[PDB]
Amino acid sequence: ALRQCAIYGKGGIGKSTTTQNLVAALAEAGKKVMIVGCDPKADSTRLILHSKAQGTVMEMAASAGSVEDLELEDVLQIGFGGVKCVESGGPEPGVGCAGRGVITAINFLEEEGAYSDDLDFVFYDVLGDVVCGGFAMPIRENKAQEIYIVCSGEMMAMYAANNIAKGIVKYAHSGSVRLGGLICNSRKTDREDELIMALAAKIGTQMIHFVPRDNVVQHAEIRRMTVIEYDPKAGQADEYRALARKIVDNKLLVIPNPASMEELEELLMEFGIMEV
Amino acid sequence: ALRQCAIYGKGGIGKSTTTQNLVAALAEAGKKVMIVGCDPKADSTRLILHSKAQGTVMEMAASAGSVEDLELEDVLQIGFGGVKCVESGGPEPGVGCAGRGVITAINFLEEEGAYSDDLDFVFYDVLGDVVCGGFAMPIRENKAQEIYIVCSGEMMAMYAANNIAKGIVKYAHSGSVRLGGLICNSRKTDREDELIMALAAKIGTQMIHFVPRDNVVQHAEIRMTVIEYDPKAGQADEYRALARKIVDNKLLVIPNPASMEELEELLMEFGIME
Ligand SMILES: Nc1ncnc2c1ncn2[C@@H]1O[C@H](COP(=O)(O)OP(=O)(O)O)[C@@H](O)[C@H]1O
Ligand SMILES: Nc1ncnc2c1ncn2[C@@H]1O[C@H](COP(=O)(O)OP(=O)(O)O)[C@@H](O)[C@H]1O
Ligand code: SF4
Ligand SMILES: [Mg+2]
Ligand SMILES: [Mg+2]
Repeated sequence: ALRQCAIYGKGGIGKSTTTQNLVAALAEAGKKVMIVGCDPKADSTRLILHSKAQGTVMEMAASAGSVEDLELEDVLQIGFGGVKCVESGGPEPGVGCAGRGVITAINFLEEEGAYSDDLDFVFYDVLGDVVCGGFAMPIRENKAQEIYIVCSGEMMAMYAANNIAKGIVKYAHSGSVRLGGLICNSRKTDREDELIMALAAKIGTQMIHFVPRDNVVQHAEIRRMTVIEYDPKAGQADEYRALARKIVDNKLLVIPNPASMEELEELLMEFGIMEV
Repeated sequence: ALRQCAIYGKGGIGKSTTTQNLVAALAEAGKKVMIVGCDPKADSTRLILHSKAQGTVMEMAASAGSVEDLELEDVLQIGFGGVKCVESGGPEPGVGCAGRGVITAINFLEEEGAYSDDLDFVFYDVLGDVVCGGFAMPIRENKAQEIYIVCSGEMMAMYAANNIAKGIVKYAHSGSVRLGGLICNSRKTDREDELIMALAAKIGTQMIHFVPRDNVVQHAEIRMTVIEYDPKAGQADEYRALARKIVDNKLLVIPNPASMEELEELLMEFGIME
């Protein structure tokens, strides 16, 4: 019954906002969820916890002088709707591999039995600008069976989405990691929904949901909360509830067929975003 | 006499568009300069060479089966104003280290003595979303002495800029790597220039130049630089102004990175409601 998911996409695309909000809607519906932050920015749990930034696995390990000396209560926190929160963290910029905290955190959580019997979902919020090291680990090491990619009608967001799809293809034989769909997080661009639906069709997936751009998100976040908590009656709260419901009901889990750079350019040219 | 510089920033911020134009202005002023593309997107030399994509060091090494069997001739290309072009490349997504092409490329260029006697400048165009592996090598291994950052008024662009600064601090005692300044690449946001000038002041650097958002860039790219397409355009003078400012630069500091709270404080002060 436990379903392990990962939310990938380029930086600033809306992974943390989307994940925390959809998870808050899952908790609201009685689902037991854990969010594991896998982005060195380390603010993937702040809307669930109402914190400035949660102490990461790496910070606690460095403070303690060992990962082995740590216990679950050093790294795991319960927030809104009983959602469990862990933040991997990463080394300081310029030092080691930026994704090494992801490997450390996931192995620690497994060893400590953080993946309890009552848990219905686990969501990894993963940096997607590069798909290597610890960032590729949820895919490569079969940790997240359902991948959802947050993207937009921008080339860099589509390129990043297509690269994550390549990673899934590479490890398709190794486990049961599959692409569940694309989540279009609106940038208020004309034909954006059509472009992402076409990109989804081209690579053998679906655009599971279109998330509109809404200022209520900024209003909730400035108060360190999800829209679900800040204004449960807001239109945007229903958008996150619909996304959460569609992920729960999703049965389309595929080995994608990534597009070439020429094909990505062809799509953007067709939907007006690019010149010939 | 050779000065080695590096241009950092988040993906899609404009790194490749800025670099190929400031270097073009250096070449037209008689400077001998080489661009080493350190981004897996591998379209960092695309415009100066007037190509769709230059054959990367990784592709050529993979094609040859070894770096030892690789030649300088089929990795280095001369484009506009005699500018030398090298594209590092990277492995396939999900595989190895995304920055591996950078280590391979820089070590190959050194061994082949691509850093010739006549060369005045070397500009590394580095991916800045992560500061590790090959992307941190020009800083960590003292390859580029002058660092510069293309950013915008967006949180993720400023956050990226601040981490590059942290990387410079970490290796300040290991070599002579320093921060030269910030380059604001306009997203047509009100008070965006003030925000980047403030971020620069906060971390002990300068906003060396403000690059406006211009459609002439798209007109040139549809596959050459602005200085090649329309040297008389207003935008061509913008990059010329930047080039003058990097040679005339001596403000190369050990930065004082801001906290996340300080980055938020800056955005809250200048940033405007959508
Ligand atoms: N649907 C949305 N409507 C409005 N603002 C949004 C929406 N989704 C994300 N944002 C905003 O976009 C910015 C970046 O989002 P974030 O979730 O932190 O991205 P990521 O985790 O992918 O780096 C934040 O300022 C956030 O408030
Ligand atoms: N000053 C500018 N004016 C207009 N378009 C620009 C400007 N700078 C960059 N661009 C555009 O922004 C996009 C991304 O820029 P690029 O240099 O490829 O980014 P990066 O190398 O940082 O990923 C391209 O479509 C490019 O044409
Ligand atoms: S594998 Fe990825 S995250 Fe790790 S050092 Fe290389 S580029 Fe950085
Ligand atoms: Mg995030
Ligand atoms: Mg580039």
